[PDB]
Amino acid sequence: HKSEIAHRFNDLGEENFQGLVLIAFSQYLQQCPFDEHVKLVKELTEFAKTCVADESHAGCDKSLHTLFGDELCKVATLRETYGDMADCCEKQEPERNECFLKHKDDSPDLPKLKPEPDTLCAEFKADEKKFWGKYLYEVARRHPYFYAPELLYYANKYNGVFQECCQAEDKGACLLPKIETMREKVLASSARQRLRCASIQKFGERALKAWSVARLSQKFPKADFTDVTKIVTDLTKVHKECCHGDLLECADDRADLAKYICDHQDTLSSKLKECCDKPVLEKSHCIAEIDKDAVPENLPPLTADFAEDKEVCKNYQEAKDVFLGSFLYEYSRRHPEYAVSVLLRLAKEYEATLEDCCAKEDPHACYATVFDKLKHLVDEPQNLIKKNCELFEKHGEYGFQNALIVRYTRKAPQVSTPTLVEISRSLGKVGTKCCAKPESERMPCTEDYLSLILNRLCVLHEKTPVSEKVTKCCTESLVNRRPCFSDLTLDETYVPKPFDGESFTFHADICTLPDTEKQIKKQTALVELLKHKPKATDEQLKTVMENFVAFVDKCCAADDKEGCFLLEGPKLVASTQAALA
Ligand code: PRO
Ligand code: PRO
Repeated sequence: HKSEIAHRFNDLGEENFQGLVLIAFSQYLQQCPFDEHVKLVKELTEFAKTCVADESHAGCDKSLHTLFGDELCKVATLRETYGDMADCCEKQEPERNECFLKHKDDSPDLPKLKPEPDTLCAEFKADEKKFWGKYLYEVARRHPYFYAPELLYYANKYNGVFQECCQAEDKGACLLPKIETMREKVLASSARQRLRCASIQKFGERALKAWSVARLSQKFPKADFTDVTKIVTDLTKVHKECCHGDLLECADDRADLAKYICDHQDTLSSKLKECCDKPVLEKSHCIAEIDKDAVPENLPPLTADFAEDKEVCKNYQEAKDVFLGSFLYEYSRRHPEYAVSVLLRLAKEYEATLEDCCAKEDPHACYATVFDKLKHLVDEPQNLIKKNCELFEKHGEYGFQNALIVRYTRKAPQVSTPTLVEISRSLGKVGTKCCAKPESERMPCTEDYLSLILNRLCVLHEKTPVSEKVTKCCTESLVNRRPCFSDLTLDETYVPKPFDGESFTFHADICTLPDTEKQIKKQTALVELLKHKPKATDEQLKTVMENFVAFVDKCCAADDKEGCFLLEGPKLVASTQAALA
């Protein structure tokens, strides 16, 4: 189209248009305040509108990378706030856009948000619009790769929370669960996009194509390899656009593809029609989290075409990727009960087998027992799952998190305490999310969550790396990632660097803090505990813990509280090191 900025503006409409641009500024300039971004955003909103009314106008044919970038440039505090990011502005497109993206901070250390029901309802009634885009600021800046069309849907679900709720009699009781459920779903969607972008970047497009193949085949097991491949081809393009910070394109192509899929409903899945009349964003979200359709009844056994045919090697040498793309679709549309990562890992084994049989005298011999060999690859990861859930059953989440602290602290004690804690506290939650569903959802569940939390870890680590073992697992095949991390053992090499003089001691804030912060506080002790003596007994650990709990209990029940903590504090530091040797 002859003016892009305005091509897009009619394409999306003033609201989602302004959404998207604010998301783009807030992911560029994570540290600039929200009124700053509110301005940069109406200037390009005005200018856009101009290119709607006089398309030949001065500057309308420009690209968005020059248009956006042109405004990052009139943010005078780029040195102060982002260092050499202001050097970015000096450069020409496409380098200035190359450079701005570098400065994306995956771990921005801004204040966690404590939702206060009366302040938020007051903010909401006072300014609906500013409230909405405030939610877009907050999430987007803490989550610089958040899926932009998806963000806009959640801002919409968010404000509609403050719509149902601020009204009601007990405001808090109405708000607080709903915004907490929504907060979990948001974080989840944030990790999954973050997984996509780090796949595109550390591992090549194709690698991501496999994921969308097996996952999309599981959802629409009644559609073509052709058809599937077609969507996966537009999906990949959307997803690429976002991660590159081309949000407008992104949402627009996600719009088209959703049209497209809703157009081909029966060819794909009975389920689509539910989704197919909701407006663009509720439509796009519904389709993406859409239910697994059921496999058609009379499909032939995988064994014919991949294990008994005698043209299996020939096929496999003429068109490897195709044959293995087709195996992946074929295997996938058939086992909705398997973790996407597991399938790929099955795909890979199948491959390495053919790579070995197809060179024998009798390949058909060597390879006709493949699917059996593959049925057993699933049962060991199942082993871990179930063991990890029992552990969670007998201990409950907080207990289970503390076991994961212990384990993983030992694996990688050079990793930072915040990271071991966040990572360990989320591995705890998977216990809650998954352990209870019927197994036909369980394994996908657990492995879904695993992949997102490991990829979280990997993204923090590559920012400031401190474990070779860690960098390895992060940096080989995604498909081997949980394996590698599950196989890690204590760094028999790590020194108990003392972390001494700097000591970890409590104060009376723990009395007042919401239950999770107390946990974080305690867990950070657990970690630093282990960092200082990596060999320490399970029971050793367990008694030391039983004491902090005694210690805070006594001290949160005293009338003067910090006074207690300043008094009996030292004696826990003595009590503990002798416990330790
Ligand atoms: O929220 C809205 O709908 C207004 C109109 C477009 C930009 N903001
Ligand atoms: O997209 C992929 O290929 C990786 C491997 C399994 C999990 N996801």
